[PDB]
Parts: sequence; structure tokens; C-alpha cells
Amino acid sequence: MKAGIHPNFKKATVKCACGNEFETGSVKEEVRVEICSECHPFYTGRQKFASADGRVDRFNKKY
Amino acid sequence: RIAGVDIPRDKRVVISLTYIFGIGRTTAQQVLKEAGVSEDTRVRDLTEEELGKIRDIIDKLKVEGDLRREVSLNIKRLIEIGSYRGIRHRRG
Amino acid sequence: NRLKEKYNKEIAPALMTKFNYDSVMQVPKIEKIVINMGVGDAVQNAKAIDSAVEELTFIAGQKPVVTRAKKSIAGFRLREGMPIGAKVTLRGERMYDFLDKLISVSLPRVRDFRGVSKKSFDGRGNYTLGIKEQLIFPEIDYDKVTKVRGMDIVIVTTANTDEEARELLTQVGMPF
Amino acid sequence: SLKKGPFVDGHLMTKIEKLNETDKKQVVKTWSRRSTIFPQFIGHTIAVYDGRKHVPVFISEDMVGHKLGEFAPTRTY
RNA sequence: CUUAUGACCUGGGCUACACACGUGCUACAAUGGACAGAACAAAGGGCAGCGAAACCGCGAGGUUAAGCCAAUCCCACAAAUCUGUUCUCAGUUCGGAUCGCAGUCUGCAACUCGACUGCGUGAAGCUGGAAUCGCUAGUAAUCGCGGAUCAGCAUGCCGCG
Repeated sequence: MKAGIHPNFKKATVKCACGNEFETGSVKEEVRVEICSECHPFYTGRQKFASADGRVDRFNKKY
Repeated sequence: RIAGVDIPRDKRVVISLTYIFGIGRTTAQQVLKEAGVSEDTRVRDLTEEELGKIRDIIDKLKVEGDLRREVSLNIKRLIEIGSYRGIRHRRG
Repeated sequence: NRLKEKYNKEIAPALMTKFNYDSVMQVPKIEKIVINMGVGDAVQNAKAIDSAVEELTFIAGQKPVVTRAKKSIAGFRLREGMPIGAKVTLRGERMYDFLDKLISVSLPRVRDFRGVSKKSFDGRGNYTLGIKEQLIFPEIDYDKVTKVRGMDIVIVTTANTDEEARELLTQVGMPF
Repeated sequence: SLKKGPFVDGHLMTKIEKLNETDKKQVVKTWSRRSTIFPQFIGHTIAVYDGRKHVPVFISEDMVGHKLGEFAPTRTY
């Protein structure tokens, strides 16, 4: 590591709106986030909203 | 951001929310009424409570992420099934 | 840390037992992660070279290199020795921290992220990620962001085959 | 039609019922471009008179939301 | 010409546009945009026609139905305008065209083929070349209202304020 050519690395606690906390060596002392890995639906397996709205059309023969 | 897209910070919440596709005038006003923010506030001046309120409201409601795909699916369907309407679509 | 222990304790033993290797260190390892910019607009915007250099220093403290054209081209109005793009090589704790940040924020932060490309393998055991947005993860300062030129990430592994590299990435958490 | 019910010609509906009671078979010719496509139309390669000829068209599942005229062009160029 | 240059019917076309040009409407914004409150109208129509009032629906509109063959009742609560709140000079909280979906009036059926409403966007466009048009007083400019043709269709026509 060269002297002064790079910024100082600092351990930070990556936060999420859902409460998940992650730690990574970052320039910022802290990093606020809204959607972490688990917060994103794709990482939640079969997302409820997507799995519910992903049904194929039925011609709307209800009426 | 709330819907993954930045919003103007120096504008009222009502119109700041309209910049999100799928969330227009009526939808934005209804979301603001549900959140209880009075519709006269800056978005740069807010707190975690009413921020997460709108966030969860949007996550529960439809979003541009879903609309972009639904409209494209419908367009491709009506284009593939024949549908002289769809023929005009393809023609532009 | 948060990644080194997880790897050494879950990925190495499990993958070794799965692939029936004849030695401990025969397990494939992620050697490095190379980030390339490749901005070619420097011809029309001499200051564009400064762009993605101040951003790369924030993405990773390791300062990038001002790569220069090894060959001139008229179709692109190029001359040998002129700056093009930027290069960064992460080896050590830096690459682990970069992987952690990526998996934790960047991929989930993308709006329409679903089933990342599977054919991104180079055919030898290396993975490449094609980014087209310049503001993927929080260290990019959306406010200061003016251009949306994405990034090019190259993951290099000691894998001799693509299947074992795929298994390693999936066990690490690559959401294929 | 909004709540009065879907729209179809009586003769065409009778033909389709006769053809579906046993098995789907040869094209069902008709001049009723007005008729709206129903789920029963599926599998039947109906024909539409575009003014000078009959164009046989295989009605798939997703065709229920369109009319025969949408698949029977008239203008030429 | 005439068992066809005549006649019956389904469908199509009369509504296609790389185009150019007459007439009209809408726009490019701060004499402005959106929201809250308030006033004044003039003429004309009503019998398978006009339809109060009530309910439902953001909505176009739907249901029960009073009244009227009419100085009675209805169509039908005119808008510009004023007093307030709000935004701020930007291709914008301008314009709503093209546009996807969901609906309303009618009618056997708005798909070639009406209008209207809500949803989400939104360009062309920031005043427009020669040249050219109308206007001498309640005229110019401009805001609404009613009838003809009409099951359902008006930026055009007729008139009114």
C-alpha cells in the first residue's frame, strides 16, 4: 500500500431499512441503505407479491 | 430511493412522488393521505417514520418495476396474437 | 472479515467433499477481481478521464491507472499513448470487502435485478459482470453523479472448469 | 357490451357448438367479423371474409380478447 | 346500354399518405398553472319527446321517478370574472397530441369506424420566411349558451348573450 496515494480504509456498519446490519471495510464510516440482500425479493426465494401476481391470464370470464 | 429512483429534494412530496412511473397524481395523493403527511412538506425534510411508511406503502402497492414488465408483456402478447391493433403497434 | 471465515469454514470443506478432490488446496480460489472502465469518450471530453478516477478511488481506495491506447485507430480518432479507461486490481482484504459490499447492496439495490446472466462465463472458469449504471451502490454519491457510464468487473478464479466455478460462486452467494 | 354479456352471432354460435359437441373439425366459414372471440373459439380454425376471400385463422388461447376483424384486414397497399 | 350503363344482399371503400396547399381549433406560459369561496346571463327546444328530485359511481354516466304538449315543469347550478391558497422562469406543476390499460352515452355491432372519463407518461412546440388575412364601436379580441343533420356522432353552420 502506497503512502497517502489511497484514502484511509475504515470499518463501517452497513445498515438497512429493514434492520439488517452488514460490516465492510469502506471509505465512509457508516453507510445507510434501504434494500439489503434479504430485503430484495429475489433473495427471499419465491417472493409473495411476485408469486401472487405472476399468474397467467384467464380471459377474465368472471362476469 | 423509495422506488429505486431519485426524487427532487426541493419540491413538494406530491409532485416528487409523480416522477415515479406508475405513481401519478391520484396515486401519489392517495399514498400521502394514507401516510398522513398533509401533502405540504419537503422531501429533503422528513424523518424515518414517515419515510418507512411511504416505503412500505409502495412495496405493498404496484411500482414501476412491475408496470414496466406488465405493459411490455401485454404489448408482446397483443402483437404476437395477430391483433390488427398489435399490427399497428408494430408498425408504429 | 465476515467473509474469510465463512469461506474457509463452509465453501472450502463442502466443495472439497462435493468434488472429491485429492488435496485440500485443490479447491478453486478467487484469485482477484479486476475493475475496468474503458471510457472511450476521452477523445471528445479530455476531462472525462478524470471521471471514473475520483469515483474509483471512493469505490476502492486503490487508485486506478490511466491506461493508454496501445494502438492508434482512425475510425475512433485515436493515437497511441492517449489515455483510455481505467484499471484496478483488488487482491487481499480489498477484494473480500468489495465482494461483501457488492452482494449486500449493489445487486439488491438494482431495480430490475432478476436472474443475473448465466452465460457471462469466459469458458475457462472466470466470471465477468457487465454494469451499465454508474451509481449502483452508495459510495458513488448520487448527488455528485453526473454521468451514468457503468462499470466492467472481472472475477478471476483458479477453477479449471466452469462447473466448479459456478458452484463456488453459488455457494458464495452469487444469485444466478 | 359492458354488462349485457359478450357478443356473438347465433348461427356462428350454433355452428361452433355443433362442431365442439363431438370434436373440432374443418374450418367454420362465416361473414360475422362483428363476433367477439370466446374460449369456445379455441382450436377452431375459423375463416373470416375480408371482402373478397376467406382467411382461415387458428384461434389460440389469447385470442379471446379480440375480434375477428382484428385478424381480417381490409385495406390493400 | 338493356338477362344490364337496370335491380336485391354480406362485406369493403367513401376515413390509406414519403406529400403540398386553403379554413378552423389547441399550444408554446407569469395578464401564467393547479386548488378553496362567490355573483350575473341572453336566446331556443320538449311527446315513444324533454326529463326535476333521490340513490350509486373520482368520472363520463346508470337505477326509481316528479313535472311538462309548456310565461307553469324541465333542459339548465353559464364560463370568462372577482376574493383567497400555492408554484416559480424550466421544455417547467406550460400544452395536452401520439400512446397502454380500464370504463361511460347510444346502437344487432364504435375492430377499417364517434365522442367522452380515470389511470401513467408525454413529445412537436419557447412566437414561427418571403408574403398574406379580418377589423373604424358595442366593431376588434375573447368566454360561455341553445338548435339544425341526429339511435350515437361538430374545432364546421346557424343565432344569443
